[PDB]
Amino acid sequence: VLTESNKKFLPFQQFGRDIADTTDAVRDPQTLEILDITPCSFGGVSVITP
Amino acid sequence: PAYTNSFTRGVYYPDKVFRSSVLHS
Ligand SMILES: *[C@@H]1O[C@H](CO)[C@@H](O)[C@H](O)[C@H]1NC(C)=O
Ligand SMILES: *[C@@H]1O[C@H](CO)[C@@H](O)[C@H](O)[C@H]1NC(C)=O
Repeated sequence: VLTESNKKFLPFQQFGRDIADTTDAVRDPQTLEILDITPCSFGGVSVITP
Repeated sequence: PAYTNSFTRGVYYPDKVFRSSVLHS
């Protein structure tokens, strides 16, 4: 999921690998804006019965 | 001649990657 971000990259930097060498922020090559990246959704399903 | 000590000079950015508040080797 691409969302807005508040972090400020250096002028020559492109993307971020802060934790575990995983990309989470990518500079837009056109508008020169930084967009956050996050996987959309995943999880389990539980059923409650009496 | 006349060799000179270079204490902590000659370090650059190895990659075009943003990292904040993390120690990287
Ligand atoms: C790329 O082109 C668009 C449309 O002309 C313009 O709005 C944008 O500023 C340009 N970006 C760069 C980095 O030149
Ligand atoms: C530079 O090299 C000489 C010998 O080639 C050595 O004696 C000297 O200690 C060196 N410089 C430094 C700052 O260690």
